[PDB]
Amino acid sequence: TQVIVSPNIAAVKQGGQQQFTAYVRATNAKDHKVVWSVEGGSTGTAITGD
Amino acid sequence: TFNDVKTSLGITESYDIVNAIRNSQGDNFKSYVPLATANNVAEVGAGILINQTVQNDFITSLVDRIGLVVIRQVSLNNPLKKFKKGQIPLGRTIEEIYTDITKEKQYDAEEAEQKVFEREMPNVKTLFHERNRQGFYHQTIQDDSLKTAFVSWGNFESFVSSIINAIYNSAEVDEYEYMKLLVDNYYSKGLFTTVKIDEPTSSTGALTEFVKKMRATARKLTLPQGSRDWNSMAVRTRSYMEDLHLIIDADLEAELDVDVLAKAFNMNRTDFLGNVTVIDGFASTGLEAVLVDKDWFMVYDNLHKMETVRNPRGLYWNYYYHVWQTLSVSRFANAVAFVSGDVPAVTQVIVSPNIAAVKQGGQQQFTAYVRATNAKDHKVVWSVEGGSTGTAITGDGLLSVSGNEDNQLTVKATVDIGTEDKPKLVVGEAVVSIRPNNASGGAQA
Amino acid sequence: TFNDVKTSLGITESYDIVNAIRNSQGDNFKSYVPLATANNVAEVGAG
Amino acid sequence: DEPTSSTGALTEFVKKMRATARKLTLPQGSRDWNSMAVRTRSYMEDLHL
Repeated sequence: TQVIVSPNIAAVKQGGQQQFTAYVRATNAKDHKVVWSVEGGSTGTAITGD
Repeated sequence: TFNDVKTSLGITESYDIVNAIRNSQGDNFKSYVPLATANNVAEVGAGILINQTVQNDFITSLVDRIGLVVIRQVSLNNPLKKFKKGQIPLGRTIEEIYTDITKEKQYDAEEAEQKVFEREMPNVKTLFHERNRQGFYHQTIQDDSLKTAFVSWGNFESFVSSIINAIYNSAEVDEYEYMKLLVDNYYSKGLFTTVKIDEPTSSTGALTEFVKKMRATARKLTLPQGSRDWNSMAVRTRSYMEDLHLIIDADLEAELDVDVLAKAFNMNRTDFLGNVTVIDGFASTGLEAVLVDKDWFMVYDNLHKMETVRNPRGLYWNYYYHVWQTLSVSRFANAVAFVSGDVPAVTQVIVSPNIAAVKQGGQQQFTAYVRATNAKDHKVVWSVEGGSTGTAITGDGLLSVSGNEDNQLTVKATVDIGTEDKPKLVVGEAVVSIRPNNASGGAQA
Repeated sequence: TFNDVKTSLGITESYDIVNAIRNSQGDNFKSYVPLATANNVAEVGAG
Repeated sequence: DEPTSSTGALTEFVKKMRATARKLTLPQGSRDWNSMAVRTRSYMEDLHL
């Protein structure tokens, strides 16, 4: 029903990096794949998954 | 320092409350039609994640000014703190020694001529608990940059104080959560004595299906002759019923409390035996609850140090909170796993002395207990790893160390649940080393 | 007298709780990701 | 029947034992209930379920 990406706000240095984590609201007894993405970046600036 | 923030950030509308429905109802949402500002509430009523400088409605270029700051604050506690056995200063490992019973011999006077000084060593299991957890908690308080975000002395000390308790709640949560790993570890390893609770082989009327099993198996742990089959070492231990602690899912306590305890004229005949501690439920799949002795937990403290340092160039404090612990689990204590979902047939195979020092040309008897759910009596295949042509094991686990080895052997007890696949082998193992023998050299016959 | 041995001795395990913790970013295990020393608890703690 | 089958087979098992324990601990005992068919009797404090 909801995916909660946890920190919700980052002020990352140019060049530096940041850890994110996503809480998935499974309403049933399963596990669901998370796909991470970054839109609006330059050439580079990727999120690795995870 | 933001822009273009949509106000619908993490929002997955399962339905749009307005445009799908309230404008178009003819139905159950009719009680919201006489409200007129229902669309202003449906826009920003669930909270707003990112603040926006909203100008005033009547006078633009007047900023709308946050006008109440509440500071939420919670204190977390470890419910499992009563499973700790104190502090270990000056030492790293723990030695846990358990002698158990032996097998009787038949009275025979003819064989007693040569066996008066025959030496039959006791069955002793030993168990070592290393210091595991050595971690610290890191926390900065820039006292000077935070005075920006407050205009009240009073919200500034009600925010600095929460970062203090943020350390003391972080430590107490992982102290809850490390001890909850030891259950999910021990089950993953196959070391829990699996008992199904949600397989009612009976007819209808199985509301108390789990209560009759968790009061029988709770009684079986306390029979004065003891039992072999509740430890992961397969030793004949015993519980005294005052030390039986039952860490239970919160989903499962209400199954007891509703389906059993109401409509119970005599609740002492249907309470769970032993002390009951509710957790939220375990990480493991199908694992509902776990019944253990008080001795099953080998949790110990080593440090609790709060240190601090000041940075004069960054105008801040670091806070370091070191918690060092010895987080361990007695394999000698009874520990029963009340599980629900479908399980393997064999969860553990226990090879009996677990270690040995057998001289070249000597021999050693081995026994494999098989922790099996429903008793298909799985056949055991013995094996030796790391030997030469000489050393072999046969039949009911009788090792024959060759005269020509010096290698540290691995004795296996292979049980195959599986079928035409990459099959399911349940292999228990033991370690045999070898003393050298001056066995007169050369050749024979 | 014993000179080299693994510490997972004898243990035949259903699921491995190192790949259960790390390789499930989904659910049921995310409470154990913020543990720092979870390797030396999960691969020792049984004894 | 089988004392796991239903809650009726549980109850009937509770019926047959309070019946049998009374039959044992009647005075004027029976030649039933032992393997020599001795007319013995028993006492309630002596019965052990």
